[PDB]
Amino acid sequence: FACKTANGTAIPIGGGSANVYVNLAPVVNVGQNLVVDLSTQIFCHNDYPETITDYVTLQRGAAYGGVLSSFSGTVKYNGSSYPFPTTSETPRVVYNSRTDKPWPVALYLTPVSSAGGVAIKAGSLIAVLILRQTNNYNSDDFQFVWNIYANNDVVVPTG
Amino acid sequence: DTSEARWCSECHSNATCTEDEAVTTCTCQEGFTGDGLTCVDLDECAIPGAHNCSANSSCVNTPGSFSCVCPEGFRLSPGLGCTDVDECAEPGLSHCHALATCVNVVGSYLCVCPAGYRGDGWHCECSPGSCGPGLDCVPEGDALVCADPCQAHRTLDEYWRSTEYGEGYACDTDLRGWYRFVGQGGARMAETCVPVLRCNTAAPMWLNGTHPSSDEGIVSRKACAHWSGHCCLWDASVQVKACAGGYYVYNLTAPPECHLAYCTDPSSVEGTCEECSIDEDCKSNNGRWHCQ
Ligand SMILES: *[C@@H]1O[C@H](CO)[C@@H](O[C@@H]2O[C@H](CO)[C@@H](O[C@@H]3O[C@H](CO[C@H]4O[C@H](CO)[C@@H](O)[C@H](O)[C@@H]4O[C@@H]4O[C@H](CO)[C@@H](O)[C@H](O)[C@H]4NC(C)=O)[C@@H](O)[C@H](O[C@H]4O[C@H](CO)[C@@H](O)[C@H](O)[C@@H]4O[C@@H]4O[C@H](CO)[C@@H](O[C@@H]5O[C@H](CO)[C@H](O)[C@H](O)[C@H]5O)[C@H](O)[C@H]4NC(C)=O)[C@@H]3O)[C@H](O)[C@H]2NC(C)=O)[C@H](O)[C@H]1NC(C)=O
Ligand SMILES: *[C@@H]1O[C@H](CO)[C@@H](O[C@@H]2O[C@H](CO)[C@@H](O[C@@H]3O[C@H](CO[C@H]4O[C@H](CO[C@H]5O[C@H](CO)[C@@H](O)[C@H](O)[C@@H]5O)[C@@H](O)[C@H](O[C@H]5O[C@H](CO)[C@@H](O)[C@H](O)[C@@H]5O)[C@@H]4O)[C@@H](O)[C@H](O[C@H]4O[C@H](CO)[C@@H](O)[C@H](O)[C@@H]4O)[C@@H]3O)[C@H](O)[C@H]2NC(C)=O)[C@H](O)[C@H]1NC(C)=O
Ligand SMILES: *[C@@H]1O[C@H](CO[C@@H]2O[C@@H](C)[C@@H](O)[C@@H](O)[C@@H]2O)[C@@H](O[C@@H]2O[C@H](CO)[C@@H](O)[C@H](O)[C@H]2NC(C)=O)[C@H](O)[C@H]1NC(C)=O
Ligand SMILES: *[C@@H]1O[C@H](CO)[C@@H](O[C@@H]2O[C@H](CO)[C@@H](O)[C@H](O)[C@H]2NC(C)=O)[C@H](O)[C@H]1NC(C)=O
Repeated sequence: FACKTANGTAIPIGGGSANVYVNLAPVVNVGQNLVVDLSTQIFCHNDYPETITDYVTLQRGAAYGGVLSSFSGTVKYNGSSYPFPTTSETPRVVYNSRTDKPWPVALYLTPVSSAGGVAIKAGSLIAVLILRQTNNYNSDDFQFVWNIYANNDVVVPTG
Repeated sequence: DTSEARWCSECHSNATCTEDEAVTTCTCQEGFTGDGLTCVDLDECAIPGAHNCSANSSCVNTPGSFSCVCPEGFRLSPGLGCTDVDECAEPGLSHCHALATCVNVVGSYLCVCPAGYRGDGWHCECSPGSCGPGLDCVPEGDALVCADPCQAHRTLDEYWRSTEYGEGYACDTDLRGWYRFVGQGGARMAETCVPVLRCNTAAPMWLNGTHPSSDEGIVSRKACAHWSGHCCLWDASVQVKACAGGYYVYNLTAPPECHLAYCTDPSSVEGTCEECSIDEDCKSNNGRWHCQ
């Protein structure tokens, strides 16, 4: 098992962390979901799918930066919605192919009432995701830390 | 000045005692604060006259002196403060695991075992197939190390595994690790489909693909089993390494059932199969050592 970002950043066998740069809407109104489709940005694969069957969960999802203070929302994991920041571990995802497959995670973030201006600044950390991997073979428990940064500014108009 | 002592018995254990022509003086050393006659355990860092430690380092008291212990990777040289030094060169500053490589960093030393191993710097539990060539990860005592399978393999002399041995009942759930076949147990893994109810097992297993050239590395190969009127309905993967001396070592792994067992080919170290009867004509043919 090894993972890489759409931008090429990779984490070797053993676990680690990687930086995931995502694009965001330059303006979002109060009451409208900001959508961060992270399934297009994080890809993983099975290095030996002939025998071992690996299970992958989101152990913890937490808001950071402008999202933690000016937004609230949910995380869509494997098609099901869960609170964000997360309060429970998400179900296991089976990876059974050497072909890289998306990590099914999408953030739906709704701004809170704001005086106005730029809520999320470019270069700021907007989320941290801890990928947890288990299997049915042994006690593999590797942590893959995804540091989610905004490429652009997000204006929240007064409302 | 005020701590002239009549006898050495007046000096406390926190003070050093000097006999100068039987005149005794009690002078406590840096790291103890007092008048000399009696001193208490208190860091010299706050004496009158103060201390002279580097700002980055933290002033601490040691048994016999107060000391300036830098963050690791640096050591104090009197007069220069924290001086750059590779603590990994000194066995009194770095206590890494023998296989782990000490690397020097700002504020610590870090023991890092070489790339490929899985560990926290002290116990790098490697996985089989991650080691460099000529070596593979095997247990030694209570830890995992990369070693040459040609010297760490087990050996088997189970004559029941021969392809003509149809009588019996077996289960290879106990086979794990590196193995070798010797004697009547055959020279190498069987490379062809073996009929059902052979090799003293219900369903026989055989190697699909040929053994590699001598001193070829660890290559994954496929393996098949025969049951019912179909052969290699299920396909597995095994690894074979060639060794000096003309023998092969094999990654034997338990099967999915309890009626599967690996067959072995006859060693055939003879050009003529004189262990067969003279009335059972030996067929000396290339790749087909047999008698009929
Ligand atoms: C081990 O046990 C075997 C019993 O199953 C025994 O027979 C072997 O059986 C294999 C399973 O079908 C077979 O693999 C496939 O065979 C197809 C046809 O066989 C080709 O090769 C023969 C010589 O080996 C020739 O006589 C044939 O004429 C034929 O020749 C051409 O070969 C080309 C390249 O090999 C192909 O491009 C052509 O299609 C083929 N025909 C013509 C007219 O040109 C192959 O088509 C097949 O190709 C695979 O790869 C292609 C490219 O990626 C792909 O398009 C195919 O779909 C096919 O994909 C799948 O590949 C898997 C491995 O990557 C394979 O699984 C494993 O195959 C192993 C092969 O040794 C082994 O059997 C293992 O247990 C399998 O799990 C899939 O089977 C395969 N999918 C399909 C549908 O087949 C591929 O070569 C072996 O060739 C055949 N070997 C023979 C007959 O000698 C073995 O003898 C035995 N080995 C021992 C004892 O050492
Ligand atoms: C004897 O063989 C048997 C098999 O019949 C074996 O039993 C099990 O074998 C499987 C398969 O190896 C083990 O499962 C996986 O093993 C992985 C380690 O090796 C595999 O992956 C390698 C990936 O690259 C690594 O190694 C290279 C150097 O080779 C290095 O540069 C990389 O950075 C990285 O470290 C791959 O290279 C390797 O292939 C080499 O070795 C094989 C032989 O093993 C050889 O045939 C090849 O030609 C090549 O030389 C091999 O493919 C391990 O990483 C992996 O763990 C990850 O994946 C699983 C599954 O996705 C995840 O669950 C896990 O979290 C990790 O992400 C997995 O362990 C399995 O562990 C064996 N079972 C046991 C009990 O050992 C025996 O162990 C072998 N040895 C003995 C003594 O019997
Ligand atoms: C005695 O101290 C001087 C200067 O030390 C400064 O004052 C101390 C009270 C303490 O606060 C130190 O951290 C101060 O730096 C030593 O001369 C060097 O001075 C430079 C700049 O001031 C400093 O960067 C070096 O680390 C000092 N060298 C050391 C601390 O070894 C002088 O060497 C000290 N005498 C010794 C240690 O015998
Ligand atoms: C704080 O620690 C740093 C490094 O841990 C010290 O920097 C070193 O200083 C020595 C002496 O000048 C140099 O030889 C090294 O090359 C420096 N290393 C690095 C990484 O900068 C620094 O001196 C310490 N602070 C003080 C006040 O001594």
